[PDB]
Amino acid sequence: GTFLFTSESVGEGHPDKICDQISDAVLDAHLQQDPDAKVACETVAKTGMILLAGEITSRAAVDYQKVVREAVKHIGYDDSSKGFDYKTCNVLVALEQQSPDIAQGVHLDRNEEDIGAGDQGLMFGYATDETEECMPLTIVLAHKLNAKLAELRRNGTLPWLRPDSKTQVTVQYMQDRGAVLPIRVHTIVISVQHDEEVCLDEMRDALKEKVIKAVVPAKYLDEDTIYHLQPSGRFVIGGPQGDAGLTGRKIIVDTYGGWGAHGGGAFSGKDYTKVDRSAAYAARWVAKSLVKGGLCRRVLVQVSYAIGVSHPLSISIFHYGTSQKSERELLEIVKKNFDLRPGVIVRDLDLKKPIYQRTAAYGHFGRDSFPWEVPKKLKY
Amino acid sequence: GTFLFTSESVGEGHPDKICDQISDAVLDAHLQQDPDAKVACETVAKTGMILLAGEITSRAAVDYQKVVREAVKHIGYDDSSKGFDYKTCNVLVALEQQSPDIAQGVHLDRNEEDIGAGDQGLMFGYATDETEECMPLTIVLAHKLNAKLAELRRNGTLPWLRPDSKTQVTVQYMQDRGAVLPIRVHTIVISVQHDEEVCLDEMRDALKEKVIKAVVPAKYLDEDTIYHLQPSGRFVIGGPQGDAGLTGRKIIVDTYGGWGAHGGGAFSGKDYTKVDRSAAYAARWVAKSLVKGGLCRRVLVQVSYAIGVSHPLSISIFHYGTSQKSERELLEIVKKNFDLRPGVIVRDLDLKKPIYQRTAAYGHFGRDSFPWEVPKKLKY
Ligand SMILES: C[S@@+](CC[C@H](N)C(=O)[O-])C[C@H]1O[C@@H](n2cnc3c(N)ncnc32)[C@H](O)[C@@H]1O
Ligand SMILES: C[S@@+](CC[C@H](N)C(=O)[O-])C[C@H]1O[C@@H](n2cnc3c(N)ncnc32)[C@H](O)[C@@H]1O
Ligand SMILES: Cc1cc(=O)n2nc(-c3ccccc3)c(-c3ccccc3)c2[nH]1
Ligand SMILES: Cc1cc(=O)n2nc(-c3ccccc3)c(-c3ccccc3)c2[nH]1
Ligand SMILES: [Cl-]
Ligand SMILES: [Cl-]
Repeated sequence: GTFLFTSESVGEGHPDKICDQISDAVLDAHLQQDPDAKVACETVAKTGMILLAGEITSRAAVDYQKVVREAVKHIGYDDSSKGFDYKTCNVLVALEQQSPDIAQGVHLDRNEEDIGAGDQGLMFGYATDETEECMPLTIVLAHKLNAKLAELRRNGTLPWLRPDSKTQVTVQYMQDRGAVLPIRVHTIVISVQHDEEVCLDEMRDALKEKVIKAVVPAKYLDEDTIYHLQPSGRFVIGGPQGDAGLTGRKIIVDTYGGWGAHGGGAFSGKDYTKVDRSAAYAARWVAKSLVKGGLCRRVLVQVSYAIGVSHPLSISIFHYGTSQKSERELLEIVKKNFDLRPGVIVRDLDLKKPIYQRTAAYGHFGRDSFPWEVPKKLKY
Repeated sequence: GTFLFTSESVGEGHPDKICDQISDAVLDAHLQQDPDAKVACETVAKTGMILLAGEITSRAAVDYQKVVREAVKHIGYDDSSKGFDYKTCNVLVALEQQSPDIAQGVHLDRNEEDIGAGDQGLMFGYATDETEECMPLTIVLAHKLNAKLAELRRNGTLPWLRPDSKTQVTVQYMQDRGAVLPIRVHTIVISVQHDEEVCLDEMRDALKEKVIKAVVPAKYLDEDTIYHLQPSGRFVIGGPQGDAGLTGRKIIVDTYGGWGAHGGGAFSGKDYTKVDRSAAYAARWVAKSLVKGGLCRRVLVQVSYAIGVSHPLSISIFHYGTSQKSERELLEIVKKNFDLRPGVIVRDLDLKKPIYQRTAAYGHFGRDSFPWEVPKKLKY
């Protein structure tokens, strides 16, 4: 009755994640001056280059050079020896206004609560009682391994570390009436960019003793656990120099690590009218509210929209057999307790607030008591 | 016992899809000259611009200007009046060699069958008996609606159409012992870029009569079906001018439309050593082989890899309760019948062949009898 499941995460200096963080730094900079900014900011990263491309209509006056370079500085790319330097990279901007055709169909001359969805699309929310924060253990552990690397880099105890990292965790689970119960960690992968002087053995020993053991409870690690630590053997070239980055290329890291489902939309760089983000956050909030409210142990919520239409076109609930109530009954509870129009989600989840850069590494869910992580008390 | 499920698709001129097609045109151009080319080609599109960014190590001599412009011509963006013109757009190139650190850890001095995975990651394959091609009806219909638009554009019967389109289909399903049975179409969305002269009523009438009715069987359409046709009211600005495009931003359209699961990796622009593509294709092949072999009605397969390691780190099977055999037994059948090392997948699925641009619109799965769509006869 057991099975394996694998999830991955990446660090703050992973090139795709750099782009997500820059896109959300730009969004936050606009929102600080104009809470109603319309933002659709993609970031592209390659050796020596950050390019911003997309559509922004905003009353803000934003210094893109400063916003980009400060985000890169925070990540830790501050010297040519590391492969990338915020002080001296190229920042290119190809930003236009939002299409007037979109604007007129979505939000122009519309009451805020009745704004249309900014696009069509589908979105999912997921929650699992296997951890207190209602997230899959595989992805929680993967994120925490990347966060530990950044901590040990920033505090100087492993000064050979660089910002670009990836981790991957495979857990053996037991089925339990539709819920899932973690048993043990089967395999861990860690790859992290490093300086030219440190040797493989020093790195592998540190990754096991100072990273894995500082993150993963010993009860999950045993004589059979497989470790792939610096499996490529050499990772000196990294960041955008090693691999181009783009916004919205870590959408599974951003969400549930392969569990649940995904509708395809990226989060970073987008204001609340883009339901790819706001409705996914709302669907997480619904799912977590159902689990924390004791109605389910595990649940998947789908919603979908049409551009220009406020109310979702469809709402669906799948409880994996982990509720006494039928999925039909849960759907009625959701419809009674939640209003998933984007112009209402924005009020419930406070989505004009410039907190987005904080969401753009280590997953958008399961951390920090963001509004979508605070369950709603359900009436039924 | 019924539920709704929604999937979307996009057309050939959708800006993200333009990028996927260009990335795969570049891959094919390299493979035509060098079957062992190492390609990681991202494309970015905005008003007037195609940018190629990434890493290519290849013996080919490729004229990027010609390859990009011919791909855009094929899509149909051939005039400033349409918002984009292959003849006169900017093509910018920021392509470097593959990182030598990656190369040495993945493929340098390695027997081809024993090449390492080109990255870590997780990948899923899915199949459902609800259609002959073993794909979800929601996404099949969504793709076919986009293909119908392109057909009517290219044959001149709706000459106001432009290449950028999106569609979305919501189907009401019945559960059936873990399998799913489509009942009816609940809602259809179509948005398509159009010329300045055609009016909304002419467009909505054509979309219903000449597009939907030519694609969706009447048995699925009834008095309750909801139609959102040109719901934004105006879509003259389109293509990259309306919305930036990037490679790998339609990964759910490329796969299963929200059904099954996704590991996060993009397909387009990548040679066979990038398991994001090859192992997802192999996992589809496994899933479809299990369904066509009569072992399951519906199945999800996960695999995962570490950079530099040939064999998958994990393999998992979930049959939704649609097999008499346990998931454990199915996993043993898979392990006996398939070798999911990338250096073996390449031989089984013929992944050096330059057929990739054909995969880059209308989904990678369920069409055209590609090798991953031809089931393997299973021995057990
Ligand atoms: C392996 S690269 C993707 C393939 C790459 N584009 C190529 O040209 O082969 C994906 C990610 O792996 C990590 N990476 C880069 N160089 C690496 C190395 N030498 N060893 C291990 N991981 C590496 C970085 O996080 C990078 O963003
Ligand atoms: C709605 S746009 C995403 C939001 C956009 N970036 C913005 O600035 O608001 C996403 C896709 O919708 C389609 N689209 C563009 N303009 C549209 C319009 N006026 N009406 C409907 N769909 C449109 C195109 O396929 C485009 O790639
Ligand atoms: C026995 C059993 C009970 C169960 O409820 N589930 N759910 C999922 C699942 C579904 C979608 C996304 C991620 C996980 C799976 C599964 C396990 C291994 C590989 C693939 C899927 C599963 N396997
Ligand atoms: C009753 C029933 C039986 C069943 O086997 N499934 N599977 C899925 C599913 C799981 C992952 C991805 C896509 C679909 C769902 C479902 C339905 C509506 C919304 C969300 C999920 C479902 N609902
Ligand atoms: Cl990556
Ligand atoms: Cl889109």
